[PDB]
Amino acid sequence: DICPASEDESGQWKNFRLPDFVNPVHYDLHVKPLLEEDTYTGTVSISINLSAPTRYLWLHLRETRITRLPELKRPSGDQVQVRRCFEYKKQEYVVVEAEEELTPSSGDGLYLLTMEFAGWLNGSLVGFYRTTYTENGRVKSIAATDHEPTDARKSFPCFDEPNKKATYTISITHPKEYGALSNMPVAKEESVDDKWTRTTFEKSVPMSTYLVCFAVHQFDSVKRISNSGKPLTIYVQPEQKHTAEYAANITKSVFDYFEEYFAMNYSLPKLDKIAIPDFGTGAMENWGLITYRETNLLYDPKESASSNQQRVATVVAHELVHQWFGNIVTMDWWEDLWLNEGFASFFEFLGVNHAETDWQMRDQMLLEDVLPVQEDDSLMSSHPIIVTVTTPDEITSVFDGISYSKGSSILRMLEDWIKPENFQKGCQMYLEKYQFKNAKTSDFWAALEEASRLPVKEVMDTWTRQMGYPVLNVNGVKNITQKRFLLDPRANPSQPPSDLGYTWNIPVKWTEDNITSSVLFNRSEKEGITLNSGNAFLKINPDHIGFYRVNYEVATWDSIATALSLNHKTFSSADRASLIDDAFALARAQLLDYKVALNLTKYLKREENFLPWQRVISAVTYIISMFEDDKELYPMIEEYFQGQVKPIADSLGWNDAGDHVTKLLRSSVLGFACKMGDREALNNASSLFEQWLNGTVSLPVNLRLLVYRYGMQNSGNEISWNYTLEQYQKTSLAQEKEKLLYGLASVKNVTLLSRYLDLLKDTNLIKTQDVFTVIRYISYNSYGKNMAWNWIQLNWDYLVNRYTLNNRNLGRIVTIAEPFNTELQLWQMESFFAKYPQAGAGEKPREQVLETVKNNIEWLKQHRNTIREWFFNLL
Ligand SMILES: *[C@@H]1O[C@H](CO)[C@@H](O[C@@H]2O[C@H](CO)[C@@H](O[C@@H]3O[C@H](CO)[C@@H](O)[C@H](O)[C@H]3NC(C)=O)[C@H](O)[C@H]2NC(C)=O)[C@H](O)[C@H]1NC(C)=O
Ligand SMILES: *[C@@H]1O[C@H](CO)[C@@H](O[C@@H]2O[C@H](CO)[C@@H](O[C@@H]3O[C@H](CO)[C@@H](O)[C@H](O)[C@H]3NC(C)=O)[C@H](O)[C@H]2NC(C)=O)[C@H](O)[C@H]1NC(C)=O
Ligand SMILES: *[C@@H]1O[C@H](CO)[C@@H](O[C@@H]2O[C@H](CO)[C@@H](O)[C@H](O)[C@H]2NC(C)=O)[C@H](O)[C@H]1NC(C)=O
Ligand SMILES: *[C@@H]1O[C@H](CO)[C@@H](O[C@@H]2O[C@H](CO)[C@@H](O)[C@H](O)[C@H]2NC(C)=O)[C@H](O)[C@H]1NC(C)=O
Ligand SMILES: *[C@@H]1O[C@H](CO)[C@@H](O[C@@H]2O[C@H](CO)[C@@H](O)[C@H](O)[C@H]2NC(C)=O)[C@H](O)[C@H]1NC(C)=O
Ligand SMILES: *[C@@H]1O[C@H](CO)[C@@H](O[C@@H]2O[C@H](CO)[C@@H](O)[C@H](O)[C@H]2NC(C)=O)[C@H](O)[C@H]1NC(C)=O
Ligand SMILES: *[C@@H]1O[C@H](CO)[C@@H](O)[C@H](O)[C@H]1NC(C)=O
Ligand SMILES: *[C@@H]1O[C@H](CO)[C@@H](O)[C@H](O)[C@H]1NC(C)=O
Ligand SMILES: N[C@@H](CC(=O)O)C(=O)O
Ligand SMILES: [Ca+2]
Ligand SMILES: [Zn+2]
Repeated sequence: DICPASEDESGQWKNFRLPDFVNPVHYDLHVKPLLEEDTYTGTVSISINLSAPTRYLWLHLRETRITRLPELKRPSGDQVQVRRCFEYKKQEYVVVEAEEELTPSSGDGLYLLTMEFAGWLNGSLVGFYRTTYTENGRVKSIAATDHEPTDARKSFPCFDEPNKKATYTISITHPKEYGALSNMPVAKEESVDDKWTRTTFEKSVPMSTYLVCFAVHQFDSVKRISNSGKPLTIYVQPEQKHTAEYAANITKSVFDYFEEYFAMNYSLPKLDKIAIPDFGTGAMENWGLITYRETNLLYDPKESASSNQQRVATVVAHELVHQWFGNIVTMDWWEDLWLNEGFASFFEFLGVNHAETDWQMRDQMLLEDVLPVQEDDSLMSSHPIIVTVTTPDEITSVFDGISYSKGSSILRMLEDWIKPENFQKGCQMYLEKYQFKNAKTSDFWAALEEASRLPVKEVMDTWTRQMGYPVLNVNGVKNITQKRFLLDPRANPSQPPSDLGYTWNIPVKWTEDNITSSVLFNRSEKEGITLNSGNAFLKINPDHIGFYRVNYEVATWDSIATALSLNHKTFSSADRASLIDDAFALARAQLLDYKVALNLTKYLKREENFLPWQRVISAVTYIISMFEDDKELYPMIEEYFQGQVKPIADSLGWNDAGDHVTKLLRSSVLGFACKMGDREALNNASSLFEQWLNGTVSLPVNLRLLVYRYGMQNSGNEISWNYTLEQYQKTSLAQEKEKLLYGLASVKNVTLLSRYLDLLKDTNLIKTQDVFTVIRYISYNSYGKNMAWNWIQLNWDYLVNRYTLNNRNLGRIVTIAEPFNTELQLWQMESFFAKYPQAGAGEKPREQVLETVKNNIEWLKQHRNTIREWFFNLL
């Protein structure tokens, strides 16, 4: 109404990107929430460095409206006359037009633009919003922001681009019962009424809009002091105060470690962490005020699993890395997002490894990031690490496996190639150089090239400017050639077009005889290279350190199987996992006969290590799901793999004994036993479940999930379903809540699963943050695979309206269709996608799940008989 929408394209505001010549220096931001009303108002003053003649000034704004006609100042101080304001929806701009036009800011003086705005706190988990929780029977409120990537513009009008760094002084007018937090410490608190307080924070260092954060809360706090002498506090509900302790410990330890590792001081005087009762992502690295989902921050040693403990530790560490990589140095544009996320996903393992020494964290990188993303990046519908993005939906989409996991994986290879010491120093120099500014990928290579003198740009560009990765083909034990690895054998290996033509500069490592050698495999060695006393066995890619797969000659693979059966310890735990992972991926890709891959599983009755079991289970889970409906194959696969885990499942038992990694092993090994239908394992689950239903017995923390799942699956009924639902409401610990939701999703009852799906529309029962988690759990249920799939179709309009097409999690929900493997199911998917063709942030996931389902159909056609023969002949 005041700044009406206009379809006027005839200006520079038609461009997706902000202009080069308008730059913010300082933001004066004031917001006043009306918490009980779900509204807020605010005014913002922005100091602007103008570089070119313009009759129009524009910046980002979404949903939140301008309420007063904005006022502009010249660097001299004079009021500039304003003809009109208008909104341009297509690119999310509010544009104001001066009568006349004005000239560049020449000296130390700047233009000043102030605008008045009003927005909503309800119906959303982005921008500035309010949510509730219960304390001593009273409903309490908390308000916070969440901006990454393009949501700062919902909170307040701003230049919402990562490279438009400005300095911030924030103030909030709030009721006095509430405290206020932001990026910086409190500077002054002044009484407005005897009811309202105005909290003003001290000036920030230069930072990006997406990092700007404020909150209004009535939380308690657990406190720690760094070696720097700076306060590190975690804000937490009084009820949950005891569960903030562990996160407090890790923050201390990892904060102290990183400041020392990066040779650079944390740029702010304090650091705060807070978990919002309803929060849309895992966690957010808002400088000095890191926000969390409760499951990623709050941990109870008496109730939470080792899995949960590691998750809290890892996310906290991840969030800390960002204080350096992301906050101090930011990417210039979202195309270089991996400079934030890859680095965070890499250093997270070093952080936690320092804090928890016997967790074998560096090895766990293989399970968490490397091997899972080698599945992703073997699809045609992957994308290069450096990604072209032209809409907010494309921007948000690239917060994915590639940015995080592949980013992490190629740094891991890079570090090993370049040696840790030099990698460390190179990172420090980069951090020194671009501090409080923005960097491109090219800048990071040059920094490490200064630190090692190795050809970093030349080599790392191949891993970064094209999607995918190579398989090394072994000829004659010693000759290797490279070829792009694709899961679909029919796919065109040259597509989509790449300047580098899908050949890589591969840093290659191998183990001769406990002795390690290194070679860079050059791109232009078109006919391959030869690996430098006379040998009978070459172990290529030790600990799967390089982002590629190795395909040995079939005779070699045969010998590996035999060697595993004789003495499996001949290979390290990591090497076993890697060989198993490669073989099964190769078999999946029709590059190795399945009988050869399956032969590697024969030794398993003697396997006792975490890493090989995890990758075995990953590979079997896929094969088993492809044959779910096959009454001939399934029992045979079940019978075999049941026999292979039985010894380790029996050996570890149903009890929380041993170190961290052992406890993780027990979880997944007992789970697989249950999955494979081991009567004794299932009876343990039922027995414990029955006891838990008696309402006193606290289950062993690392067995709970399994007990809820397989207990409910095997002996669940309405009475125990209702009980479980009550328990979920009653527990304060989010980590327990999440397990109970999985339990509820496990019942073998269409009526009860139907009730559960209906609860998704009930915001008093299922939090907005948990809807997609629940749908995904239900999709795992043998009945619910189809129910969840059908429910998202029937309720698509509802979900879009509730979340918007810009919601990443909504975009991704179609991946519940991944297990599909028939032409009928593919037709359903295509029909539904054609009916709702506006995919938003779901565009990539749609492409990916379609490719996956097409692959599944082909896979069945190619491999059913082969796999059938192997099992039939064996049993
Ligand atoms: C939870 O799972 C446990 C397995 O991990 C079950 O314990 C097993 O019960 C079996 C039957 O009671 C035993 O089988 C016997 O095994 C011995 C070999 O040591 C054989 O001689 C026998 O053929 C066989 N049956 C006999 C002699 O009647 C297992 O030995 C036993 N223990 C282990 C460690 O595997 C639990 O019963 C199960 N708990 C619940 C509540 O179901
Ligand atoms: C690598 O995988 C190979 C291919 O499956 C294995 O070789 C197969 O072993 C089976 C014995 O376990 C044989 O299958 C069947 O054996 C029964 C005996 O009970 C006979 O009746 C069947 O006739 C026979 N099947 C067929 C089709 O003849 C196979 O003889 C054999 N397959 C081949 C092609 O030789 C290897 O053992 C395995 N290598 C390892 C573990 O190192
Ligand atoms: C938050 O609540 C407000 C007010 O209830 C919502 O705006 C209303 O939307 C309904 C239904 O579309 C209309 O009938 C009302 O006239 C609107 N009220 C006002 C004051 O404009 C708003 O949609 C909610 N915000 C979000 C983001 O969902
Ligand atoms: C956080 O750190 C403290 C100290 O570093 C951990 O140690 C506890 O306190 C005493 C003495 O400090 C130790 O002897 C005990 O082993 C610890 N527990 C108890 C109950 O006293 C503490 O465990 C850490 N908090 C966690 C992991 O949540
Ligand atoms: C799934 O759960 C429903 C709900 O408990 C079961 O239906 C109940 O059946 C009993 C008798 O067996 C009746 O007394 C209840 O009134 C029924 N409830 C409802 C809502 O109809 C149903 O039997 C279960 N189905 C399976 C296959 O186990
Ligand atoms: C289990 O929980 C449900 C939900 O609270 C119970 O209540 C019935 O639920 C149906 C819908 O599923 C409603 O239409 C009925 O009005 C509810 N009946 C009431 C409130 O009395 C259900 O009765 C519970 N069953 C058991 C065995 O505890
Ligand atoms: C950096 O940290 C050191 C050691 O903790 C401290 O003494 C110093 O004040 C800091 N220097 C700067 C420039 O921030
Ligand atoms: C491997 O490559 C080298 C040099 O190109 C050649 O001498 C040798 O014959 C090749 N083949 C095998 C099986 O070693
Ligand atoms: N940066 C966030 C993602 C987001 O909030 O969009 C995370 O890593 O959890
Ligand atoms: Ca966000
Ligand atoms: Zn991150």
